[PDB]
Amino acid sequence: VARYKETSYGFLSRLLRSYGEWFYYNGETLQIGDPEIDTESRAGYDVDLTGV
Amino acid sequence: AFRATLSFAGKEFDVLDCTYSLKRDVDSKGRPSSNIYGGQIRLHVESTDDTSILENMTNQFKPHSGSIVFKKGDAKMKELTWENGYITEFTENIDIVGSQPMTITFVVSAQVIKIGGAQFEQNWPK
Amino acid sequence: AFRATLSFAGKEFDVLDCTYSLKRDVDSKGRPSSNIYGGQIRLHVESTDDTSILENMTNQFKPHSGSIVFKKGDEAKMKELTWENGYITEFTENIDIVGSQPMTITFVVSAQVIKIGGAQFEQNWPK
Amino acid sequence: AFRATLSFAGKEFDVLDCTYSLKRDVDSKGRPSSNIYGGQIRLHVESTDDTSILENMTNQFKPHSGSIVFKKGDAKMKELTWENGYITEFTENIDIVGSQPMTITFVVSAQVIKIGGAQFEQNWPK
Amino acid sequence: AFRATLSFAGKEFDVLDCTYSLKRDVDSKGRPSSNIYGGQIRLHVESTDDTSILENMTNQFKPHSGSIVFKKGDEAKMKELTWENGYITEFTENIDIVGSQPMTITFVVSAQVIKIGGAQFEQNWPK
Amino acid sequence: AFRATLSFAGKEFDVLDCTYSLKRDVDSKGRPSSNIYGGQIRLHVESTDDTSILENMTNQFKPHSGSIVFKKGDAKMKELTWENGYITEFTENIDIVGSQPMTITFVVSAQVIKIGGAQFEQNWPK
Repeated sequence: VARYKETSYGFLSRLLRSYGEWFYYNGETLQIGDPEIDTESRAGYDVDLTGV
Repeated sequence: AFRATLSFAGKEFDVLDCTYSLKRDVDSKGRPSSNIYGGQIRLHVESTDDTSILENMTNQFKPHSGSIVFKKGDAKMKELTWENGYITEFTENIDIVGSQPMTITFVVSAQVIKIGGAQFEQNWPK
Repeated sequence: AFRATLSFAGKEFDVLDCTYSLKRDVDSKGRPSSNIYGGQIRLHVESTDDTSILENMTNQFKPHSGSIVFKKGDEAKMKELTWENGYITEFTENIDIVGSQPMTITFVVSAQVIKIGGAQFEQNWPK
Repeated sequence: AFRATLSFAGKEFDVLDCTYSLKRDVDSKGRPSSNIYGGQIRLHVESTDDTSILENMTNQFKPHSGSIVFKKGDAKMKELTWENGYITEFTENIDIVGSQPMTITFVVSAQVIKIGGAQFEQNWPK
Repeated sequence: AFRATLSFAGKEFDVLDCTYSLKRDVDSKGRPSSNIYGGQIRLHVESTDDTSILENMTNQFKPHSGSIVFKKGDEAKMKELTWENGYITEFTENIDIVGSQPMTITFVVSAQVIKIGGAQFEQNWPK
Repeated sequence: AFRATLSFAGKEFDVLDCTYSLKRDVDSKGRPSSNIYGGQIRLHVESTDDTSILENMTNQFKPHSGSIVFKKGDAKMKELTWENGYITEFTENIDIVGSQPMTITFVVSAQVIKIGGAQFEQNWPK
């Protein structure tokens, strides 16, 4: 693997996405891989959603 | 001469003015393009020692109901009622000249309003 | 003096005010640059312990027709303003006590055809 | 036959008129979509050789209190007080031809306003 | 019955109206969010064969001072409003053949210092 | 008792109204932030069978000059003069039910205006 004239984020961003991995900041931690989140929610038109 | 009285929160008030209106949207060719919207009620009342209308706007956050009755000869002519409403404007005015100095003006935005054999209902999904 | 009578929904009302108008757009040199638009009738009547205008408005999918008669004095028909395929698109009821004004109703009608005298204006509503 | 008297800056003034109002926001079909805001007090008084309301306004960093007493018979009927307030508008008009000799209009923006058994407060950061 | 006199450029004028105002910006929650601004005096006086207010606006660009004294009772000076370091920023002169005062002049003064009684407003002009 | 006479295009008219004004700009601390602009003269005249002001307007490429003389009581008090000006607005109104059966109001835009020892001049790049 080669790093060619790029930053730390730019190198890791392209390398992990080309291998099909999740790579993002969740709000307090940096997540590498699938977290398997199953939390759900309900939203209704003209109850919670102003526009769709 | 007309007599209009307002029954609100277990009290009686003397009414000076009243209004309510409805509307629709219209295309560029004069064709209606929306549904009926509106139905706010504007009231003008003579102030007194009691301050019940103010405590209903601030101290409470529950919907209420009320009625207004109009008498022409002395007899009952019409009655306008609302249910599931809120007070969204309030104003108290004092003017030391004359002609009813102490007055209160407020606006009610309700879901159902009724007068005579006519009804207006709003779709507030829950 | 004058008198105006409104026949609507199988009933007759007394009319205080009545208005209608039309216009078209023009250039900066004054040449007209559009066609006619805006045939609406504004009516002012007095409310008498009945709610028939309001019931017609809340039935939103029913076009109606109406007519107004102008009388020069006394018993002489002068004009006749008629409409067909119309809807009420504005309604207001006012009550006043301090100013000694009776209960009044103001409303606006937007129709497809309006006629008066030997004149007639129509709008193309697609079928 | 009535009076309004303003007690402010350790003095007494005679009010010509007074007003205050509150408001809420609603959406296209009458459902409230905000909280109550407003609550300023607008006052009209006759100007004598005092120049003390201007002295308080120029003091830009010292809040104050006040009260207005409305009398209907001749005894007190209602009272509108404020606490922790500032003067935010000031106008002096001197008309000679008309019957507007010398008058002052000013607005008060406070944190708490009380009248009767009702009150309204704003959460100013501490 | 009141009287008011304006002492400007070594001359005396008779005042029909006077007004001045101050302002302060307010946050959405009711707190003040700025300091005092404003301090502009609007004056409405009578007109005559002399043109000395217009000369000071046009033919001269220098700061000037002025004074207005209010008299009550037909002696016993009521108040006195003073200004210094000011410029005339508006001017208007009207004549009406029919109706009340024939010839009037209206003008507005924008100054740095304003004194009335025991109150003083000063603007920070950083020079 | 007051009179105003307008001498214009070799004729004399009776003036009902006259106005002129000037202005500057300020920058929210009261300090002037531009130079003086304005200087238009608005006149109101009673029209009598003579369509000669309108012919002057239609002559779009020719400047003119004029004078207005003010007489107080039962002698000249002031004189307003313009030179190198054009008529840039014209209105003629006729009301039968009301008073003022026929009147003309118009505006003049001139390079120089002078009144009683004061003068205002604009620069025109020719």
